Amino acid sequence: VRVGNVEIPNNKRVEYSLQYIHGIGRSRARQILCDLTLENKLTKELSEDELLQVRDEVTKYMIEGDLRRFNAIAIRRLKEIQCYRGVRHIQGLPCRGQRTKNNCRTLKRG
Amino acid sequence: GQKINPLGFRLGTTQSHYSLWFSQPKNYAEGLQEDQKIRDCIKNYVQKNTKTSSGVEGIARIEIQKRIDLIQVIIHMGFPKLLIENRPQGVEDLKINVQKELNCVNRKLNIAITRIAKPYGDPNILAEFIAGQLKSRVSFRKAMKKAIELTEQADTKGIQIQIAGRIDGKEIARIEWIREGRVPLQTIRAKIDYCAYTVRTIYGVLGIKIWIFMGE
Amino acid sequence: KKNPFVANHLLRKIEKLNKKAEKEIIVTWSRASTIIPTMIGHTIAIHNGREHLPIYITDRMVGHKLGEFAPTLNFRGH
Amino acid sequence: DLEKFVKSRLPGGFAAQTVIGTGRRKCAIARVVLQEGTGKFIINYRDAKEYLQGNPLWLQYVKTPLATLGYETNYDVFVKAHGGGLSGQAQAISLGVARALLKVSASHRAPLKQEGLLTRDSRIVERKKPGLKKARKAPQFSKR
Amino acid sequence: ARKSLIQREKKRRNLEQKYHLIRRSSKQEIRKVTSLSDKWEIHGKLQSPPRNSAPARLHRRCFLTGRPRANIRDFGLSGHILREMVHTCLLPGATRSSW
Amino acid sequence: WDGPLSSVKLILQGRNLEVSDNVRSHVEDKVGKSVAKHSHLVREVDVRLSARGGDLSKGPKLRRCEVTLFTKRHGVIRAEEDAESLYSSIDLVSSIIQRKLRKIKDKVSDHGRHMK
Amino acid sequence: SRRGTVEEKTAKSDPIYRNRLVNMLVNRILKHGKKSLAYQILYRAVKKIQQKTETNPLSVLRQAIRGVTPDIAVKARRVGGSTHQVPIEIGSTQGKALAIRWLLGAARKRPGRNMAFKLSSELVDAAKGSGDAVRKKEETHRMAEANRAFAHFR
Amino acid sequence: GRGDRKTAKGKRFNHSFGNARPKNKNKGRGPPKAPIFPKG
Amino acid sequence: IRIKLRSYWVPLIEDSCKQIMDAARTTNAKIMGPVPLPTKKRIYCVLKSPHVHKDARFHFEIRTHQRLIDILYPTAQTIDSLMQLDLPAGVDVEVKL
RNA sequence: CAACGUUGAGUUUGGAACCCUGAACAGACUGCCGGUGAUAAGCCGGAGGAAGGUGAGGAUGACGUCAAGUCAUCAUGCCCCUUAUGCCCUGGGCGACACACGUGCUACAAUGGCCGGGACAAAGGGUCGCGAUCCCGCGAGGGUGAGCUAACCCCAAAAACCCGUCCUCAGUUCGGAUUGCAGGCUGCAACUCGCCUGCAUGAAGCCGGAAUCGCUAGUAAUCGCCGGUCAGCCAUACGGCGGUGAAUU
Ligand SMILES: [Mg+2]
Ligand SMILES: [Mg+2]
Ligand SMILES: [Mg+2]
Ligand SMILES: [Mg+2]
Ligand SMILES: [Mg+2]
Ligand SMILES: [Mg+2]
Ligand SMILES: [Mg+2]
Ligand SMILES: [Mg+2]
Ligand SMILES: [Mg+2]
Ligand SMILES: [Mg+2]
Ligand SMILES: [Mg+2]
Ligand SMILES: [Mg+2]
Ligand SMILES: [Mg+2]
Ligand SMILES: [Mg+2]
Ligand SMILES: [Mg+2]
Ligand SMILES: [Mg+2]
Ligand SMILES: [Mg+2]
Ligand SMILES: [Mg+2]
Ligand SMILES: [Mg+2]
Ligand SMILES: [Mg+2]
Ligand SMILES: [Mg+2]
Ligand SMILES: [Mg+2]
Ligand SMILES: [Mg+2]
Ligand SMILES: [Mg+2]
Ligand SMILES: [Mg+2]
Ligand SMILES: [Mg+2]
Ligand SMILES: [Mg+2]
Ligand SMILES: [Mg+2]
Ligand SMILES: [Mg+2]
Ligand SMILES: [Mg+2]
Ligand SMILES: [Mg+2]
Ligand SMILES: [Mg+2]
Repeated sequence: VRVGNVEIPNNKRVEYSLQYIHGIGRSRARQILCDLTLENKLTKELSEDELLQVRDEVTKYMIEGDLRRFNAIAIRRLKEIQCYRGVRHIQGLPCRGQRTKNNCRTLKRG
Repeated sequence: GQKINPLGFRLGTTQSHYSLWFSQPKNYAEGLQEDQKIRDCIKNYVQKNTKTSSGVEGIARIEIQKRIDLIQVIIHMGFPKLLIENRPQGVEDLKINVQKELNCVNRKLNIAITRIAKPYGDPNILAEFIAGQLKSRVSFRKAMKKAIELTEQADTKGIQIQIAGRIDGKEIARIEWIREGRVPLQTIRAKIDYCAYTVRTIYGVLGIKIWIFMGE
Repeated sequence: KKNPFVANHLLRKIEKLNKKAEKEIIVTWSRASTIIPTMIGHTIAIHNGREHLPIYITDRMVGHKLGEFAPTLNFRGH
Repeated sequence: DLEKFVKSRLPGGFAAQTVIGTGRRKCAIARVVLQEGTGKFIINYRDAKEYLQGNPLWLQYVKTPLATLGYETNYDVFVKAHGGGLSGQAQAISLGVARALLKVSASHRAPLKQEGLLTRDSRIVERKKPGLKKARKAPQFSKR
Repeated sequence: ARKSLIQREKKRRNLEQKYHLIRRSSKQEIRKVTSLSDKWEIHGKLQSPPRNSAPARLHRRCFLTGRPRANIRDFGLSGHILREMVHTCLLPGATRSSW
Repeated sequence: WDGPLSSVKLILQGRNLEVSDNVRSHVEDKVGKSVAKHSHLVREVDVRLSARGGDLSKGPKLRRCEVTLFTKRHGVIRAEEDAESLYSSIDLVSSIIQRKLRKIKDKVSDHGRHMK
Repeated sequence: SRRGTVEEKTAKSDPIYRNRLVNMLVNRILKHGKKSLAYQILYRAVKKIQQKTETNPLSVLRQAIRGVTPDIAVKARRVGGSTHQVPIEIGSTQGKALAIRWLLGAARKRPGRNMAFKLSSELVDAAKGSGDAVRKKEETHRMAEANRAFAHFR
Repeated sequence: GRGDRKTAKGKRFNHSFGNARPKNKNKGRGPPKAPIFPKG
Repeated sequence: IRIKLRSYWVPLIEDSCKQIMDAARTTNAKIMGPVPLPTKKRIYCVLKSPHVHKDARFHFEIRTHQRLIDILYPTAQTIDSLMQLDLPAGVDVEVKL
């Protein structure tokens, strides 16, 4: 089923299928599934009613576009602020209190 | 290599403790501190009051036994001619100060001086002797051999004496030692009295270690 | 639910300076103290450990601490 | 249900009974009451295959001292165990059984000594030695 | 170490003794009492006592030497002195232990 | 320093001392000869400098150079020298290294017929 | 091992089948010392091998190990400054060891899903002589015989 | 996975019991995974 | 009356126990024995050397032994005979009544 | 140990018979037998025995070496500073960052990962403390505070393991970095620089070149628990405790 938020969960159990949307981790998935809609099946075995329910529920939590521009405007704001964390976002060095003498490698690769 | 202080090696086998008390784990630190304060006092007093009257004062050891009521100090001492003969006998004159130091609340103090029969069968006394002679710029050979003599006529089965430092004020330090008779250091059954002492010379420090083997 | 933090001397300084309605340079050693909306438009010079650096406060600054705005470490290059 | 079978089969506590043995190995201790008739294995008010998980090994450890004899259907075993994990409890059960067996009849000795079920296993855990990772494990070491 | 460090420590102890119950009182006061803008002023009370009056500011040092590191609490002593004194049998109950 | 030695790690550590440009170049030269010919075996060159005496401490003015070589196969080539000038010390160490190296190469790489 | 040799250790018997062999293989299959898991894996391997064929699996063991057991291998010797491959002959215990090992090795490298499936796949392929664990042994023989000239103890 | 603070494993290693690794049976875990309906 | 003795060295505590048990056996009050409690044993480890070497350690313990003594019926003579008693300076006595 | 009944139990009974505690004592000495060996020490075997040839681990480190390490634990000769090279304070700094070298944790998955329900430890620490029960929170935590100066009460959930249900080969239900948002706690103060929670994010990484390290049995491997330092911690460290348990000479 493609329709859920422009993206494609494919041929799997419903939760771990729903997770492929940017904006849904482990919690929102099994919450939406096992609380509101109530049904657990494969993806393509989803009847029209359950599917509508799903789309309508996932439409009230933020998604790829919205979240990406959300964190983007958070980071942007902090960069404009000229605070410390922002200096680090601009320079490309870890801001969470990690030491720079050795392993930045994940964040230094850029 | 390093050996272990033959004191520490036999503990609860052939050698007793010195501080004989007991305390609950919180009070333990406090009590230890108190023992230290009175050992300090009692050493200082005797040092100052005997070395003014010009004599060799053996303080062989200090045993402290704490009881809920009275805390008792037993001084093993080689020559209390210096402490007893003075008019304010060491008993009272120290009792007042040592009881000033710890506390008098729930605790009163008792001083008891013990005469150790053979002063040269004890390392500590002997090392204070060598300390005196070497403080007198007597060569260390003479001092060593005199100690050996006094001791082996004082009834000892074996002895090892070590002296380390700048010897005779010579610029490069060294280690000189003599073993006499039989001294097992590894045998736990053997009664071993060890003592460490430090001397201050014109040329700096000098260490003395003495081992005394009294038999099994 | 728990208080934010601001140093006493600083809070009464900005109190007096907000009451007498002038913009004056405030030299401060609290790198801790939060920027409370009642201080905006002020210029606070914070200790970086040798020099006091002047910073101008904005709407955006509120909710943060002070010492975010005073770089401590001098680094340019290898 | 099994609690009532153990309670009604044994009125006198775990101490009184004529034929008893105690196994111990590692941190596990097991006290073993032997009885006559049928056969059942009750370990801590639960079944053998229940408690010992049916790891063929452990079951086999427990049932081995009775297989050198053939008394599997002639005896009924009730044991209580604590300490350690289940393997050791199994072993301890094995040993305690061997001891109770030498308590009943002393003619069982020659089979039980040829199989080697009478020996307390002395192997226990070795302490951690300072400067070493666990016991005999040394830290990763650079010659340079 | 330096004498002056042991002195700093002593003066901290004394000040903590002075302001002890004041601290407990203003503490239970800001803990139990609501109204955030009230807690401004009671945290204005908290910040008045000297910085050397805070129990987190105290530092335990060995009582014989004064070494700031390596202090095993029960004995109030640093490891080395603790060790020599275990060998001169000044520690009641202390034995070289092999288990 | 050398390209043919690019596979080698040259590690230059002042212990109590400050390293200059001339000390650098000189180290590269004198260790350079030593290693260059035997390069195929060599792996890592560790050179520590220790100065003492004169105004720093008691005793003569001593500068002491320690070097250490490893080969792909054999490890632990240790060379310790004491002398007047850093330069002199380095010359000495290189003199030693050369000898130990070509001793190794001699032993192993000779197709030495060792029957036993 | 310079001074003392090795005393013999009690050869156990696997609980279900009373075998020395099956117990050998459940010990060599072991990892992180969970016997709980190893016994399960091996018994489900016996279950899939009795599923695929109707022959007694107790025999398919002896066919599998008789099949992959090397009677000879080589060894590196230093003789006269010359480095030789010398075809040293193999003991019985060492033969069973090698056997179980190449079996297990080629069993861990299989494309399949379970370990019981892989082990059964490879016992089925070694009992027919049809697979990597027999091929490996035969290569050891090929390189033993090309080097046959260098055994002077022949 | 032991380095995951979102897992019972990773909590138990990090020594913080949390939403994933509960103190008692009465503290709410994460939203239930219980429903599945295989029939046949 | 139950007394809990706690002391470091063994001979002192079992001799002290012998005194209490015989002084309450003489005055004719019944005794439930010198019941041994589990020895509580504290380990500490410290660096042997003053600098550097981390693998030189020194393990020392403190062993505290606990005896329990239950006297059943408290005669006037029994209470006075056990309140008078002389117990060596290294044992600690706790009296629960 | 059994009972009465309860999950709070009692101190409510008997037993001292099992276990455990900790004190005394016995036991292992090639002591016995056989075979070997100049008779000798011993060496191969056998019996009994819980244990057999230092039964297993630990403390133990000779004369000395390296003018090894440490004048920053402590002590000290000599030299030097003495309105400063000493002392009080608030901020920084020891936590920087192109890289290089070393010790460690987590990994790359089905001998596996997730979920649910069941079972078994040891040793520790704990009155400025450990904190059950109950109540509010998805949650860290918050309110309440029994019991316990500890074989009594608490930390306390042992985890691997097992019975089931999902994924059965994917850069995935693998792995979890990085980073945002919202919070909790300690503490006068958490920006530089604490720890922990919830939602979101989802990097590298398909067992690793030359080389190299650890290990001979309760060992390796693998699973967690506790301690000390300690207001809070950077602990994956260090010191311990137990669970499961190999291959090889
Ligand atoms: Mg020596
Ligand atoms: Mg272990
Ligand atoms: Mg142990
Ligand atoms: Mg280390
Ligand atoms: Mg560890
Ligand atoms: Mg000083
Ligand atoms: Mg602190
Ligand atoms: Mg030989
Ligand atoms: Mg995961
Ligand atoms: Mg953590
Ligand atoms: Mg939590
Ligand atoms: Mg709740
Ligand atoms: Mg009773
Ligand atoms: Mg025999
Ligand atoms: Mg031994
Ligand atoms: Mg010895
Ligand atoms: Mg030296
Ligand atoms: Mg040096
Ligand atoms: Mg000085
Ligand atoms: Mg200075
Ligand atoms: Mg400061
Ligand atoms: Mg540092
Ligand atoms: Mg920094
Ligand atoms: Mg589970
Ligand atoms: Mg603690
Ligand atoms: Mg609470
Ligand atoms: Mg990639
Ligand atoms: Mg893959
Ligand atoms: Mg090696
Ligand atoms: Mg060995
Ligand atoms: Mg802590
Ligand atoms: Mg780490």
